[PDB]
Amino acid sequence: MDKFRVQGPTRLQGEVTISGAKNAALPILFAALLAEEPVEIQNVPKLKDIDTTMKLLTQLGTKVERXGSVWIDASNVNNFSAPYDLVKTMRASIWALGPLVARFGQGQVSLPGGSAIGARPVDLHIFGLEKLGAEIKLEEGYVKASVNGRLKGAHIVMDKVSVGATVTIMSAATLAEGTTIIENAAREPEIVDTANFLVALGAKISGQGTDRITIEGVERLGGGVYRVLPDRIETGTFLVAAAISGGKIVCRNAQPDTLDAVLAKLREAGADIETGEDWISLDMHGKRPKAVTVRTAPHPAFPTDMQAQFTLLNLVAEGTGVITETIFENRFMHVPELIRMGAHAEIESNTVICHGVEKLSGAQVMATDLRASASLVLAGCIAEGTTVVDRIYHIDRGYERIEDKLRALGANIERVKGE
Amino acid sequence: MDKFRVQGPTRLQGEVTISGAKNAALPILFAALLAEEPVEIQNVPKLKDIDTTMKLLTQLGTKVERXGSVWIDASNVNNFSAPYDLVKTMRASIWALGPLVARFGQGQVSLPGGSAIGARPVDLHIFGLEKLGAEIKLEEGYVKASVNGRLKGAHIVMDKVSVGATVTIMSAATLAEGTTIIENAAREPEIVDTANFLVALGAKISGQGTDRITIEGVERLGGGVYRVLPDRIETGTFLVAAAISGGKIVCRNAQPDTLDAVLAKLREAGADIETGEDWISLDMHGKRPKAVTVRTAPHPAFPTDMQAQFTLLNLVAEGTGVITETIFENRFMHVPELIRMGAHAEIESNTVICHGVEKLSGAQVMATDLRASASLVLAGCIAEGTTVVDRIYHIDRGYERIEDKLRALGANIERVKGE
Amino acid sequence: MDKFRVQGPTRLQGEVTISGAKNAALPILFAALLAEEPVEIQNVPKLKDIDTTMKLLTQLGTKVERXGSVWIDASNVNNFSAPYDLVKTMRASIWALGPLVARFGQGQVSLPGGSAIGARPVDLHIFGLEKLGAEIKLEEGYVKASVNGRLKGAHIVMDKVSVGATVTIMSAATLAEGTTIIENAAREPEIVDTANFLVALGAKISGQGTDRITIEGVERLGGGVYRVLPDRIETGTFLVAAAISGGKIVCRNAQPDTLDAVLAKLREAGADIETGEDWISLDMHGKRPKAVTVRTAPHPAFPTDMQAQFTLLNLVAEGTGVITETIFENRFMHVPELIRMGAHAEIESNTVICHGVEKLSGAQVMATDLRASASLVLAGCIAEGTTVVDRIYHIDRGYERIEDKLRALGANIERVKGE
Amino acid sequence: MDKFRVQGPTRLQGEVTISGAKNAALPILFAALLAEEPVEIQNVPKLKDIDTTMKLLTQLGTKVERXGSVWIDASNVNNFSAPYDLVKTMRASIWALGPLVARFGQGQVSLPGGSAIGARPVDLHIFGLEKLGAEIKLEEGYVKASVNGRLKGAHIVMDKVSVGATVTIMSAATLAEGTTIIENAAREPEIVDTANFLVALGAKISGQGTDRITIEGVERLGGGVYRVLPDRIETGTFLVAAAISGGKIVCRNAQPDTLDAVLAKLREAGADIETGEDWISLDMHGKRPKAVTVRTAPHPAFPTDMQAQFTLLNLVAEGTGVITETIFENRFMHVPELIRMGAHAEIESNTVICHGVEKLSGAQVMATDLRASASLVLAGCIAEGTTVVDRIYHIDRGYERIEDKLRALGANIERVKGE
Ligand SMILES: C=C(O[C@H]1[C@H](O)[C@@H](CO)O[C@H](OP(=O)(O)OP(=O)(O)OC[C@H]2O[C@@H](n3ccc(=O)[nH]c3=O)[C@H](O)[C@@H]2O)[C@@H]1NC(C)=O)C(=O)O
Ligand SMILES: C=C(O[C@H]1[C@H](O)[C@@H](CO)O[C@H](OP(=O)(O)OP(=O)(O)OC[C@H]2O[C@@H](n3ccc(=O)[nH]c3=O)[C@H](O)[C@@H]2O)[C@@H]1NC(C)=O)C(=O)O
Ligand SMILES: C=C(O[C@H]1[C@H](O)[C@@H](CO)O[C@H](OP(=O)(O)OP(=O)(O)OC[C@H]2O[C@@H](n3ccc(=O)[nH]c3=O)[C@H](O)[C@@H]2O)[C@@H]1NC(C)=O)C(=O)O
Ligand SMILES: C=C(O[C@H]1[C@H](O)[C@@H](CO)O[C@H](OP(=O)(O)OP(=O)(O)OC[C@H]2O[C@@H](n3ccc(=O)[nH]c3=O)[C@H](O)[C@@H]2O)[C@@H]1NC(C)=O)C(=O)O
Repeated sequence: MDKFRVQGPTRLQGEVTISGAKNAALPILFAALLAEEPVEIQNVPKLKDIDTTMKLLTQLGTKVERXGSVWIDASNVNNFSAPYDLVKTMRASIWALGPLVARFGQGQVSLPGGSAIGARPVDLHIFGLEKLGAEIKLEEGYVKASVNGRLKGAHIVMDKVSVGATVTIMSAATLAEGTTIIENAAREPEIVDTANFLVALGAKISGQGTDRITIEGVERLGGGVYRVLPDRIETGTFLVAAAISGGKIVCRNAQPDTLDAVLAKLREAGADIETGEDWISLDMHGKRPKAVTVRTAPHPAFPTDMQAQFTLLNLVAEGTGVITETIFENRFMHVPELIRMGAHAEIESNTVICHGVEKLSGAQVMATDLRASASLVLAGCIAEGTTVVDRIYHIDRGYERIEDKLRALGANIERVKGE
Repeated sequence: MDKFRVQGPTRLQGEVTISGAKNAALPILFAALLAEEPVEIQNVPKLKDIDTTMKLLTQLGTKVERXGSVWIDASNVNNFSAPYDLVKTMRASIWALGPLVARFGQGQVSLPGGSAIGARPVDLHIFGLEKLGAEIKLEEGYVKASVNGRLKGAHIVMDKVSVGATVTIMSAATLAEGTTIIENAAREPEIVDTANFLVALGAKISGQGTDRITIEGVERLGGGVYRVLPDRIETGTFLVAAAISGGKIVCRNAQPDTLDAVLAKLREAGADIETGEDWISLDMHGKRPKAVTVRTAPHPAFPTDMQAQFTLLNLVAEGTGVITETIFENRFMHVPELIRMGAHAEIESNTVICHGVEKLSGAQVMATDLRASASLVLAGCIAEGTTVVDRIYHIDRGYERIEDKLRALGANIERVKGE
Repeated sequence: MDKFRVQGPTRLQGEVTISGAKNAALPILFAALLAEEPVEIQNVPKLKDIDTTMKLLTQLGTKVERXGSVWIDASNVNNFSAPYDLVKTMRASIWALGPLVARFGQGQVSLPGGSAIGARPVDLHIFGLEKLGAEIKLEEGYVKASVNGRLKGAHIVMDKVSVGATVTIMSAATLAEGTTIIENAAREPEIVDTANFLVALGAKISGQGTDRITIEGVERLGGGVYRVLPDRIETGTFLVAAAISGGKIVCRNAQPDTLDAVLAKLREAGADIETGEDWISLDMHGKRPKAVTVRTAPHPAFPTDMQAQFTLLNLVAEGTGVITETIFENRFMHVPELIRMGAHAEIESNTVICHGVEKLSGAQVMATDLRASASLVLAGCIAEGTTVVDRIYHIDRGYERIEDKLRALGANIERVKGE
Repeated sequence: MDKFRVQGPTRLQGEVTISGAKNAALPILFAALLAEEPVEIQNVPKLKDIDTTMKLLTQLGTKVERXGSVWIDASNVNNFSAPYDLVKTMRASIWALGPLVARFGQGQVSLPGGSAIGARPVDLHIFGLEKLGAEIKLEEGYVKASVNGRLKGAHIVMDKVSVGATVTIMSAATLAEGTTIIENAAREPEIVDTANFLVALGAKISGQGTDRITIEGVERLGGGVYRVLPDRIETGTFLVAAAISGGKIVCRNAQPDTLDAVLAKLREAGADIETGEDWISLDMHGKRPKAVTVRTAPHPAFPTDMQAQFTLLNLVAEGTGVITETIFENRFMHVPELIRMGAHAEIESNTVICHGVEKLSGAQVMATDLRASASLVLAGCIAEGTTVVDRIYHIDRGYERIEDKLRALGANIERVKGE
């Protein structure tokens, strides 16, 4: 069991080049199951979930290889199932269902169980596919979708704003018979990116980025080349790294308009921010951050994927900060760990009341989930002494060589084994 | 203290002509304060809040008169305060602050207190105005806004989706210097309608209806004519009226695209729905409704203003219905009253678990707020016997002579005094 | 519509003699319906609810008269129903059901509708009576109970801790055949007082004050004399009055052991407290209170009836105070009103985050419920200038001559009309 | 990674002998650190946490050994710290802090991090120890307690009911100077058992079992023998086993009065229950269970440790069952897993709405915590086909060879490896 040994404090400054978005690459890779012709996806980060995805696709009969790009040839998909073994390691596997039933009339994916940050049901994915004409049956833990011929467009109103269900329904609808409308669709940048990818293959989609998406089905989708957009969560993570360590940083290969909420909050924390077409610079001028109030919600509001990072920022900020999480019911696992490092906080239902302290103390902590692990590593960077973050494999799920990029910013970090 | 005597059951059927939206006419009436020339607002419903608004505007030195339209001449606005006496009867008065400070550099409005359905703070309106350059102070219960010269455009990210704050900021921004961007803005049809009204006066606005509104300030706004859009909640209320009484109805002067969530839910309840350019028909074919699941949220999701009405529908429906209110913290006051009529429900935090019964029993109940009073009246129409709904003055706030429109559908309803 | 016009600031100091507990007097007065012989209840406060109760009792055929005591003669009961008109003014009327069905085999009470501070169902009262053998029906909004002969003892486990339901079940059980056991009973001081009252009439009760109450039914209860214990909420209210005005007070005719949580919280706020056998003294030594954290819960935890008062204390205290209400879902109505007076707070689900300020500003505010009204009045006492608390009739429901007692502490208060 | 392969459906019937309470043995074993003379604890179950506890004690310089009993000689404790590597595997280790600082004036325990079912802070333990005079510092993740001389009795009011904090405070108070009073103490049967154990060593404690515990400190505690009470949760687990499989079972070595809430709920589910002095019999007479409503809360209310089990019972019961969890914020992890087996449920905040189905389908599921793992195993016993419960090491924490006991009841179970 790998761990990260961090010695602080250290001001983090310099530059970092943002990788392609984990959450755009994933839905795109699955959307590729719709392509009857070779597809090249560019700027795909090297993450654990990308590997698991390539594995799942290959197991479906797809020809896959990668480097900076991932080349896909799904012309001969001949297997339509995602076994429990793979699904249990990556719930995103659920995104295989829509494309498979939409193009081949069938698909079986193991129903994901519970997740670290919440129950995370997939009822909206199922609801959507059923509205498109698919028949869904659950047997032996497998959601089994089927349709005789082509799915049929339908006007669907979402009971909840869901990034995942939006991707599933929008993706399957591209090969449906007629027009599909997704009312109360997720507006996240990754939805836009996945939509534009599908359109690149020959799909007809409009409204991506708004509350209502309109898809006009076609008989088939071809191939092509598409470059994934910048990872806004990675970008925010590094901006937070500078913001909490009195440093300065410039993020290259970034897309500023995907982060208005985060940037505005960073400015309120006292950060001096400047943005360009493809870059963002943040300078704390050696100042300690000011406490801010945050409420997560669907894009363009403050993103839940930056919540643990801002929880850390408030814990070392001057003043009382309040963090309200409205997306996932169990996403405060980093709090108890930060408390071990000397932080002061109280959890009241889905809100964390933070009382910032001058400095944290190095201690042994445990990563419980992707964003939580990144926060613990950042905490280790600014804490006094040695911090050992156990189970950092979590971090390898959504950050490409975070270790090197942090070191390049002045961090004293070492990856160690010792199970 | 007026009351409503309703005798049932009665299958409600026929037609109704939807009035102009209460929640579009109000923000527009206040936005009119920005007009330097005569303005005519058409299709304005005759509601208690419209009367209070006319008095408030008059008290600001505005010349006001009405019938179907409301004619406004705010060329000579010479007073800039909204007193506690008026604000305490209508919190919407808060909408006078932005236009006043934007056009005259000053404005004072009594800070609204607690509301029946929630604390409903206005911190976001104040925040927005401050971001536009206004200096805000609270003294003696009055929020006093001021700015030296014109307000200045700014990029504002909303910590919460707010219909009211969106109106305040968007309205004030039309006269600000430069460009204003509202990130995570409310998307309600009434926001769209208010934006279009401001545009008709000469304002420059785009993005209304999406989560990002862009306003380019101008030196001043003129006058003109604008017709308020159909009231979607009144429409939904009457559609429910037929849906729960096994009836049929046709709503005239309606705008179907403002009710996708509501219509979708009525179909799930078993309703046969048809829509035209400006009309909506619903036929229950004598059926008892089927229990549905609802979760209120910002437009285009299911609206909180239809929540009590659907709570009623589920309480007389087949099966177990679940209603989750995420907008207001005290909007279940109709439940205890419906329970007095034989309904079976349990409140669990912000969710109501409903167990539909065949028929309700007439009983004496108390209206506590606008939408709940409408639900109790509808309940009276379908319950067995006589139902007396006390304090129906609440209903005259958002419905234009509802007993008449209901009587034309076959309701045995009478307005009595007896304090 | 009476109001309290209060001039501040004024330090509150001196002495106050605590009246009998409103919440002990009420359940005992209803318990008296079980008495076949004359009963005298001493130390009964003069409150609106006592008058409504004496009114309801008289209406049942009981002979009632009062002064310091209330003399009851229920040897004859010629009517067994509590009308809607009365119940609507006092939900506590529900307590007439149990004694009536237990002694006469019949009784009916109008099902209470919604309450200002919550839905407050009475399902547990009904459940308990049904477990004791009563048949319950709901017709025309009335709860109708009946039993052929005597009720029979049962082992009942309460799904939730309820003061009211514990009173109903314990009271009815006294005339039941056999032994009754109430598991997970409320342990409030008033339950202990009502049990001791019943025992004085000849009932056999043990465990009152613990989570399991054992009642041994007897054929009939006689008469007697019983003194109601001191009102702990009135006591806490006056202690807070001193704590938030830098004052020093001595509460006479008090019972310290019923207020451990409150006293401990006041000490944490910086109050110097001393207690005797029947008195409590509190001295703030001119200090501003220190913010505290509070979580309401069943006795002996911090009581929800002191929640609004402590919210006020935190809003004028030094630091960040947190109030969490777990009993009633709508008991923060005082917050929006205090905010009108310059307080700073945010409500997050069932928790209020307070940011204490130096001085409040006098303003026009509205009382919404009993404890809230008392808090607004205290706020007026320490605020700068003139505060007008509308609808103070709410305060006359549970405070005997609060105006006089406050004036005797130095308050500049005046009860004015002017509707 | 061990797993359980279960084959269903198999009716569970027969007998089981209840082991000593896991949650009584643990606090007692730590309380033993106060004993200056040899102690023998009887009826201690063989569980993972007991082993970890013996390791921790041993490492403090304690002489420990076991079989049915555990013999402790803590006369020579020479080390006062519980390392991170031990506490990370068992947060109950926190219970070493109080005894150590109370008897030796010092002690340091690694502050526990996050837990599977919630953040579970220990702020109340620290608060209590500080009130007893201990100085608490946090450094490098270790909570360091110290006091010069002996702790001093104090009147402590818990602003939340905590089993753990109650144990910590009550344990340390036994050696304190003077009288300590714990207001709003936990009333769990294990608190009673731990208090009687301390009393057996020479401590002076009264009130155990009520919301107020009084402890009179003494100079030192001797040795002795004490038998741990029956495990009510294990008992409840096996009673549910029979109740959901239409079986009949008898639990030996049980203590009925510790399960009033659970038995009452089982009867409501249709179970025929009889109890003796030390046994409990439950017969379902081949009937399918009836859906019940549950709300966890401090003893004697329904226990949170039986919540997952009852979630299961409702998922295979007739009707709609509602489970509300008020103790831990993340204890619904079993729901997603049961859903994979064909169950129908929706999670609404802290409530689960269940829609019972006839039969579950065997599938691969994952144990997430102790009670959840037991629930999944039981589900496997009644499900149709093969069920594989991964990570059953969780079950070995609180159940002594559950495999054998279930098999003795007719279950087709087998522990397999295969990582
Ligand atoms: C957790 C991460 O990323 C997450 C990110 O937090 C969320 C929210 O923006 O959207 C993606 O998941 P997701 O698709 O499961 O998110 P959502 O579907 O939007 O879930 C939002 C809310 O809806 C609920 N939900 C979702 C689907 C459904 O059928 N039913 C349902 O009730 C969720 O359980 C939650 O209560 C990202 N993952 C990918 C692979 O695209 C991370 O990388 O750190
Ligand atoms: C209640 C009615 O209508 C309401 C309707 O329910 C709501 C929601 O769609 O939007 C209008 O009020 P509103 O402007 O106060 O609504 P919002 O601002 O959107 O409030 C939404 C949520 O944000 C909160 N909120 C709002 C403003 C602010 O500064 N801060 C804040 O925290 C609210 O208290 C609530 O928790 C309608 N009223 C008018 C006059 O336009 C009705 O007619 O029955
Ligand atoms: C509100 C006041 O006093 C109240 C005090 O707050 C509460 C709590 O201690 O106990 C008395 O009411 P109560 O009898 O209605 O209180 P409870 O029954 O204990 O209610 C507690 C919780 O249980 C719920 N509840 C109660 C009864 C029932 O059948 N079902 C149920 O769900 C409540 O709605 C609430 O969510 C006092 N009133 C009298 C007349 O004795 C006041 O005087 O200011
Ligand atoms: C989880 C198990 O058992 C648990 C059982 O659920 C709970 C509740 O009855 O009481 C014991 O834990 P515990 O001591 O941590 O329980 P509690 O202290 O009572 O916690 C109750 C509530 O108070 C909170 N809490 C507790 C202590 C504190 O200092 N602060 C605090 O906020 C908790 O996080 C929770 O929100 C049992 N464990 C042992 C080893 O005795 C199990 O065996 O499955």
